[PDB]
Amino acid sequence: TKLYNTVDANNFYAFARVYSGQVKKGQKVKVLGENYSLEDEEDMVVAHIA
Amino acid sequence: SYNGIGLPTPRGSGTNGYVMRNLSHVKKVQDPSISEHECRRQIESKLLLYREQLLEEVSSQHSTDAAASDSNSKTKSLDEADVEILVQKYREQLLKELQLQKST
Amino acid sequence: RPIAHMSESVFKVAVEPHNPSELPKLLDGLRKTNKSYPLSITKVEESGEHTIFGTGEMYMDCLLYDLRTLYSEIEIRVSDPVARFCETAVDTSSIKCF
Amino acid sequence: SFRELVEEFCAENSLLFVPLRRSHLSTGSALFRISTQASKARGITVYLRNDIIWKKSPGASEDTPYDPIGFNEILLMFNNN
Amino acid sequence: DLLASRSIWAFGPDDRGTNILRDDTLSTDVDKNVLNSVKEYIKQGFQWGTREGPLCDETIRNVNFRLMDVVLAPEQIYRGGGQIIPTARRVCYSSFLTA
Repeated sequence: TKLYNTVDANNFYAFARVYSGQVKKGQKVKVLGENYSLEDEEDMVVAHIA
Repeated sequence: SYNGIGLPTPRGSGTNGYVMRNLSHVKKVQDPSISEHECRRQIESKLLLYREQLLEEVSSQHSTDAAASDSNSKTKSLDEADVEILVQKYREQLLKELQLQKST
Repeated sequence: RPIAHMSESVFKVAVEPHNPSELPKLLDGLRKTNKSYPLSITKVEESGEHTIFGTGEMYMDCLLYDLRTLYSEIEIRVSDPVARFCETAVDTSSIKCF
Repeated sequence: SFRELVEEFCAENSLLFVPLRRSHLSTGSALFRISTQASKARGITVYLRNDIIWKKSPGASEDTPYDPIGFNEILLMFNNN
Repeated sequence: DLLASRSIWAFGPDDRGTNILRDDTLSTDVDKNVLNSVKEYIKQGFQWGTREGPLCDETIRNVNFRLMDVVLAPEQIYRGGGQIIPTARRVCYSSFLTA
């Protein structure tokens, strides 16, 4: 729900609440946008977790 | 230097700045009645659905009466005779609209 | 579900770079700003100028401070603030429209 | 304008012009989705800039650039399936 | 009233919007399947029209677009959603301006 500035304004930290499962660094996750649905599947973006 | 009035610095001019206020500034129906007719026919349709609800209530009363007779499910009172009395009400409202047009 | 905020933006300010040679950094700056402020609504008009929507004047002040200093260290020309309008109808349609 | 041009062109070819309520992260333009029919697995995502329709390869990241597409390319890819 | 209360199609623009898409097609319409076919993409046209106002490029508030009459004779082949959305947007604009 939030993005936070690093000490230098270069990258953002995503503030997330893990509702289920487990997460490890380097994991492959799929990011869903605000209007991702069965109609709009193009809001998906594959990303790693640094 | 204040509200767009004044010079940036008094140095360089023969003055001291000191801007003053001017002290003399002058501060000074609907044409296509077809819409109403369509609304009238639509409220007639709302009354039609209301009487269909009343007919459904009468059908429930008939089902209860038939169940009581059996003692001595859900059924329908009138499948199609309601359409004839509906056409009668259509004639009635057409007479109403004719009378209203004559009155105007 | 997307967040249901407690207020709308209804406070518009138009910005542009001081010199158009540094237009791309402002665009990246606006992107970063849009990331960091949830009710900020960065929009681009037909004229090419960029508008920003914020909750109030303090909101826009902090937003423009971050835009100038934090994200895109350039200098920008900020227009006077203006409200966000809406249109409505007060009387029934005069004629049928097809 | 060109927007009405593409609108009536999609109207002629019996397609569906759906506005995706999104804006491009880099250019800020509105994104649109054109579907051939109720079959939604095949759908073209396109944005409009300087009177040329811009397309993205399926499965590509956002930072990847947008390649051009034409009316005849759209019809060729929509008539063979 | 009853039929008007049952005829609420959608809110525009999007959910939580302050516009109501209503339809008063006089009933007596055999083409109910046709009407329900064209409704699913007249909804999108109504949302598009009420999101981007004709008076200025802005949202519309506190207005119901009660549909009056729709006429379409041929079969479903000629009913293209993209062919009819601009018509819905334009008629919404024109009705709003006349109001």
